[PDB]
Amino acid sequence: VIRSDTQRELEETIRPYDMGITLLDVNFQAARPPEEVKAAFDDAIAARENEQ
Amino acid sequence: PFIETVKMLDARIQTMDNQADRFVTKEKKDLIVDSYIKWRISDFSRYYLATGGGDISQAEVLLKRKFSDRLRSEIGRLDVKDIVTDSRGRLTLEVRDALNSNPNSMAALGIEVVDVRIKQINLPTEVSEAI
Repeated sequence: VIRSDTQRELEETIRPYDMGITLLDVNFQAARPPEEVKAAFDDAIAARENEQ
Repeated sequence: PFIETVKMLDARIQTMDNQADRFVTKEKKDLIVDSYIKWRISDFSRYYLATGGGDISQAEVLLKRKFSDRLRSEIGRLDVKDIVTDSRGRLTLEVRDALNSNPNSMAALGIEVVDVRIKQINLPTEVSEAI
């Protein structure tokens, strides 16, 4: 749904500049949220295997 | 004899390969997945005019981007067991059909895709140690 919304938003934004451009696709790659410093969702996964 | 030249384009079933890249499932678990795609040239005129010279690198980049997008969109749905149980079974076929099918088609560029496979699934270090 974010892929759906961002495309229409950008197309509506680029209208007045009148650049004459057509957008083929709007692709969305990985969205890692750990900020590379809070890589401690590892323990939140390692909770199961220790309780059992 | 001297006004023109012509370009020879391969037609064999070409093979694209890559390296590992991470993912995520809804259980917050994360995997490692590697794959490869079989691609064939559908219509030669559109291909040559579009890709700009017909050397493999740009076609590789296009397919790489589009494949990463569609796969990562798909695996994000199903659960951790559902990867390992049947990762071929409906993942590969569904993503093939969706990727192969106007603009945004990946065929509009002039490329035909044969089939898609998954090669290996590992786990991160800490979870491996725990199990």
